[PDB]
Amino acid sequence: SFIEDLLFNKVTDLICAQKFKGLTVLPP
Amino acid sequence: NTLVKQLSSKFGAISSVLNDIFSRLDPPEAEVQIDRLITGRLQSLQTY
Amino acid sequence: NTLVKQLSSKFGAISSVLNDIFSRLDPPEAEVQIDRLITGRLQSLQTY
Amino acid sequence: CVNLTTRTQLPPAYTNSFTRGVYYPDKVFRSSVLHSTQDLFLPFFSNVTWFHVIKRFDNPVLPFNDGVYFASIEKSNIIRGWIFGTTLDSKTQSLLIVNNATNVVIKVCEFQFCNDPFLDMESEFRVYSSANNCTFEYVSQPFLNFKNLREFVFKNIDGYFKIYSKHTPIDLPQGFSALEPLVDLPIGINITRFQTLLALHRSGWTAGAAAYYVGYLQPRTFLLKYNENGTITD
Amino acid sequence: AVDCALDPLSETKCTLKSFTVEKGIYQTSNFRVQPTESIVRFPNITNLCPFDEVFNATRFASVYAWNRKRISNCVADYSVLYNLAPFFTFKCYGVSPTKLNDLCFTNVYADSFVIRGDEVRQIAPGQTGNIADYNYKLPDDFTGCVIAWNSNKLDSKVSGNYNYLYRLFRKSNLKPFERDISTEIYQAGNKPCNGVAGFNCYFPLRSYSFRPTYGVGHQPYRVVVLSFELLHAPATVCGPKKSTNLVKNKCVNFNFNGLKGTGVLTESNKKFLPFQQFGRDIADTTDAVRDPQTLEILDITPCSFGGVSVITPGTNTSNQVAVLYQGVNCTEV
Repeated sequence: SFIEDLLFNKVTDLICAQKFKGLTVLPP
Repeated sequence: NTLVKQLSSKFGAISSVLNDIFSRLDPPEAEVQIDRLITGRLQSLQTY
Repeated sequence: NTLVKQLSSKFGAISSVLNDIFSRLDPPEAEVQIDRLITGRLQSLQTY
Repeated sequence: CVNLTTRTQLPPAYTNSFTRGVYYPDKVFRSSVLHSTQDLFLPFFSNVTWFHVIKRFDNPVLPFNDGVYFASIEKSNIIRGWIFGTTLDSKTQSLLIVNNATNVVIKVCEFQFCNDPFLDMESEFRVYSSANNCTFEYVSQPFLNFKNLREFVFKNIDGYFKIYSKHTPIDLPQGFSALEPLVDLPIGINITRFQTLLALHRSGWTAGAAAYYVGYLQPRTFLLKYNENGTITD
Repeated sequence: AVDCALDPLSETKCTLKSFTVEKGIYQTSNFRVQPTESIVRFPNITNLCPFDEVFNATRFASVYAWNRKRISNCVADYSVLYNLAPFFTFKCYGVSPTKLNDLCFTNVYADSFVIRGDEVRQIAPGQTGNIADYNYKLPDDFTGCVIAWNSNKLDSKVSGNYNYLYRLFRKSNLKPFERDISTEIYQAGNKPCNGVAGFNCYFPLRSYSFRPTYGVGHQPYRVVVLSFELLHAPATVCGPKKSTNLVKNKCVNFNFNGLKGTGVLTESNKKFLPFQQFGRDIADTTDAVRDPQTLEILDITPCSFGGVSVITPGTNTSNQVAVLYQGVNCTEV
């Protein structure tokens, strides 16, 4: 919806550096 | 980010990296430095 | 009260007071004693 | 050498430095990173001593407390070299840097100068009267209103003499200019005082005006920004 | 019994510490790629540097005027520093005196002198006494070696030797690696001594007067101290290691000028400039290196790794499993 799109847009190399140390993020 | 940045600490050892510690000291003596580093890193990860 | 009281324990060193440790004996073992005290006090702060 | 009593007493000018005297402190590459360092730097917005030379002769003797930031605004290359030492005689070692016609020469040993040393288009090079055996010598490629701004930083620590340099084409101006390391020397001397060197030629005749600024370094903590390349931008 | 490396179900059982596994998804372990080759890169310097005349010298200097020599741009060999004498003392702080043949140093410093027999223990970090505070002082972060050996047969003479001197009286303790050659008289009293001997006016030098007759704990000893500086630099000096051709685009283990690691080396696009040797990253680890035989920059990247999970129903129903590799596009397993 319109409001959902606005809310989604409102909220937003380091990842590779963290991954090379052994810390990962899992998907929902 | 702070967990990543903790890796540069020395914790009283002679260096912050392991390979140079293992490439400069005999096995009888490197154990203390390795133990210090391991204990520090374990404590940091547990706190996280 | 317990945080304050934790300041008067040796943690395995010769004495709690550090100037006596520095004056009595040489730096090579004074470093170990200082490291012991620092680790103990940091652990107490973390628990608090 | 001759003695003259025509000098006019006048204190050197005092000016201020805004954001000058930033140099690379380590030999390691970093890209797009904010870093913190603790080293001998030049405090921001600090007063520095300004001498103007055109007649009037201004080559005083200045201390060497911890380090020197030497800046020169000039045209036609009047300022030539540098003398460093403790007592400036044959009783102690002295370091000497002179820019040749197409080379630079650096040497550390005993020397002898007059009370007011000077340099006499160059055909005659007579700055020192005597020179005993010298320990370290070095020869290299030349280091090169007013149209030239040259910045140099001289340090002496850990038994090493460090020279950092930077040049720019253009009362110092604003802006930021990092200084790349130039030379390291394994000398190991006492070093307490220094004195500059300018070139004069007999010649209606017009004398090029030059100005140079002296500032002193202190231990400070800085926060430096490295951009996408290895360039310090702030 | 269960073999923990036969099939994924056995690995799951070995991780869970049970012989029955129920329905679910379990995280077993991680997968890596092992190295295949090995390379070593050292500088091409082949000449030697002065060690014979440092030890095989005629006359060493006094304690207060200890001799200092700088060693650089050579290839160091320490095998020759074994047969100095039948018995000698060799103590290294910061390094072990057996592994210093495959280490690269920036600059070597050698300090040589001669010491009273029982004062050898005083050349050490953080020790007080007579020569450790008035003649020769060492820092508390020392990284080097100390060698001491007997010199009775060479130094002591029957006729009398008085060419060796030390200092006993001084205002304040010396800064580490600082020398004094002053001869100005001591001023214990309140009145000037006008450069003449007398009470409270003592000449701050003393003699040894070694004779072949004193006890075993009093003869002169010859002492040499080696100081290193293990930091980041062009690495002027280091020892006898044979080089090998470098490989690229393959997970191998490498030894670049003393830095050991494992990974993949790739051509670099970083904008290095003359004085920059290597580089770092956000986490303060080495990312780029410069080969000290071709002056080109290479990037280091650890070879592939990831996580493995096992999806199975209960062991009561079936023994079939499925394998999930996390975060990898399996066209490039």
